[PDB]
Amino acid sequence: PVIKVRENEPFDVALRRFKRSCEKAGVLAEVRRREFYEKPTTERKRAKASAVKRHAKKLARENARRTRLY
Amino acid sequence: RKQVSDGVAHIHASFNNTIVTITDRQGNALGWATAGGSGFRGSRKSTPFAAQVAAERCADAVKEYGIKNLEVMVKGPGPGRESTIRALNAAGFRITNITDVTPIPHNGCRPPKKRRV
Amino acid sequence: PRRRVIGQRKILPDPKFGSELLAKFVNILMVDGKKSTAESIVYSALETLAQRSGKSELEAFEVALENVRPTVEVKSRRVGGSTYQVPVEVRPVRRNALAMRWIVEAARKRGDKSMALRLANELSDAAENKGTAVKKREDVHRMAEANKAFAHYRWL
Amino acid sequence: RKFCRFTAEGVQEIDYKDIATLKNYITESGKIVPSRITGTRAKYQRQLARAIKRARYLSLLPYTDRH
RNA sequence: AAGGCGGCCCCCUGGACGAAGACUGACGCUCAGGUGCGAAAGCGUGGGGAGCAAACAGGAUUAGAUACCCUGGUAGUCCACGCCGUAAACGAUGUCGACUUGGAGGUUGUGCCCUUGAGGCGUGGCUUCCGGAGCUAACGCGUUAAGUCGACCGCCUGGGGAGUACGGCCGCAAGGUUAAAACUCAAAUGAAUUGACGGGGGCCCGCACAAGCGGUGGAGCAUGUGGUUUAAUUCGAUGCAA
RNA sequence: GCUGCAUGGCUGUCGUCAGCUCGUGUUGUGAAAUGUUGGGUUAAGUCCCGCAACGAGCGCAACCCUUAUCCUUUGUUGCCA
Ligand SMILES: [Mg+2]
Ligand SMILES: [Mg+2]
Ligand SMILES: [Mg+2]
Ligand SMILES: [Mg+2]
Ligand SMILES: [Mg+2]
Ligand SMILES: [Mg+2]
Ligand SMILES: [Mg+2]
Ligand SMILES: [Mg+2]
Ligand SMILES: [Mg+2]
Ligand SMILES: [Mg+2]
Ligand SMILES: [Mg+2]
Ligand SMILES: [Mg+2]
Ligand SMILES: [Mg+2]
Ligand SMILES: [Mg+2]
Ligand SMILES: [Mg+2]
Ligand SMILES: [Mg+2]
Ligand SMILES: [Mg+2]
Ligand SMILES: [Mg+2]
Ligand SMILES: [Mg+2]
Ligand SMILES: [Mg+2]
Ligand SMILES: [Mg+2]
Repeated sequence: PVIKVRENEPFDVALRRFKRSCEKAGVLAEVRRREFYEKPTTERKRAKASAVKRHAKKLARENARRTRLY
Repeated sequence: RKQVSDGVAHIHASFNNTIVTITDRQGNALGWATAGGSGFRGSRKSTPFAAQVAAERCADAVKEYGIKNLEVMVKGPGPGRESTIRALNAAGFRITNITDVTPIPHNGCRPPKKRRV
Repeated sequence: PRRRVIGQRKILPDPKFGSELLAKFVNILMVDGKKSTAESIVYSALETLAQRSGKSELEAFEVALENVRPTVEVKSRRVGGSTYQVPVEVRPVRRNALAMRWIVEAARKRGDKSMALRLANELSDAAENKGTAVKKREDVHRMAEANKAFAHYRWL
Repeated sequence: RKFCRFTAEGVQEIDYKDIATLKNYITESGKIVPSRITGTRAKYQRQLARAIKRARYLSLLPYTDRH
């Protein structure tokens, strides 16, 4: 998040590095998470839904690879 | 009045209003501006244009101090935490540093209950 | 527009000089389905400039066109709920189209003895670049400079 | 594609005193990288987490990017 | 074991699994009563109290709003020691044992192979996903069975009444546990199918928007409707579709 | 004279939107499903490929009218090289 201006660095690329570092640290995401209190049931349920969807998309990738269309 | 030529701007952009405050190195506030002060009401303050208009008015309120080099400390998740940057840049300041100063708790204290709108 | 993409429409070129631009200019100047009078005034305007500037009036209208043709535009959009005037580069088929349109209403607000005379003065004053057309083009340039702050908004 | 680094050389615990192979698993913001991206084995990532926590306790390594 | 357990360190301590042996010699499984543990909320006494937040107050919203939204806010949440013994305490799936085709992972051991190596072959424990036979009303389960079987325990007998009354036991209370009957209906119910609907979603099309031109809404008049008036102001057509 | 909320006939509407079905076969204990889904494409359930589906029908399209070109036939009341 802390960025220093190097030599031959215009404001354009300076702000781009700022923004890119913002996602990499993820700071905006974690602020939105703590914006509201979430129940242990709720994080467990959301993570379980996330896990099943990642896994479902995972094997759907191989099934689409192994199937033949037209 | 007192000419020092170097300061730091602070951009606290909440989800509803953004506030810009240029201060000296050790934190004595030189000037400030805000979206509500710029003359907007309701969601108009939240819009990044409000943040855009607030940055010129906060630079042209410190312009009597002769400041040209300044850092920027960006805090808050609200929209307009990118608009004020180039707004200040356009006003004519040689941006020295950019630093994200948003407070991320290491999961201490309890947030308010979810809004059931 | 939504399903099948199509190209531009071909317009019969200018008969007296062989240009496509003069025909399109006079067509957009045409109002209320009157091209007969439109042809008369466009010929009169070009010949006044022919006697004023060099004999080849082709280049005089060309230079009066280029100094007012816009290469950057202002487009209103809403992505996240805020009004964005995104500036975009415009392709030349629209560049010259928007330039001559503005000239059309620029002449109307001139308010000279006749419509033919005011077009002639407008096209001449654009050649020296002191014209209200250049005024409008400097006006769009300042707001375009202003929109460079919007230039990095959503849907760049 | 990616293979764990500490599997190549026999390591009995991750040493907290080390700063080599600790600074690289910390990111620019001071956070510590997941096994997902750094391609390391779950056997050592628990030890790596413990090692980083010990090091930042003793101020060899920083908690955050600022301090 | 379940409830549950998340900074790092130290002290005390339980279980699990793997390798190669040694040893005891059926010492085993299950379990009515009984005992112990048992989220959150709650109760007692004494602390503590930043954040959050029942109650309560005010402001909005609304026909009303004892709510949803906002600003505040006490109990409680935190600690010590007792009590409570209830949860969608769920895998809605008792414990123990044996047998029955496979495949990909995760996690933790362990024997080997030119150990060359940032390489493979075996063997265990635990754990997710898919699926075969089979089973199932179907959905589905499928070696971690809801398959094939044995041991024992718990429980069920139409929907309401009702997990209520009374009695007993436990509790400071809140209440918990055991647990009916009269009366009433011809259903209640599970899974799945076709539609219809959703203030559900994804994609595609249309002058639907966008890009343009010209308008209406401003003026006058014509015309229809509403309203009003009158003896009647004939009757029908009222979202787009008057 | 009343009831279109008893009706026939007729009409508006989504909307000329592209859908609505059947036979045989197969699947399911069965209601039913499949066909009709999917990759594209089209103005279109239009077409193609795949596909336990193979075909078929009503709709789409085509046939009807007009306009855009030419040839032949008759020339007045129409035409004049
Ligand atoms: Mg408690
Ligand atoms: Mg208490
Ligand atoms: Mg509240
Ligand atoms: Mg539980
Ligand atoms: Mg119970
Ligand atoms: Mg149960
Ligand atoms: Mg037992
Ligand atoms: Mg299965
Ligand atoms: Mg009771
Ligand atoms: Mg009017
Ligand atoms: Mg009717
Ligand atoms: Mg059939
Ligand atoms: Mg059959
Ligand atoms: Mg259909
Ligand atoms: Mg069907
Ligand atoms: Mg179907
Ligand atoms: Mg298709
Ligand atoms: Mg059609
Ligand atoms: Mg068809
Ligand atoms: Mg087909
Ligand atoms: Mg047709």
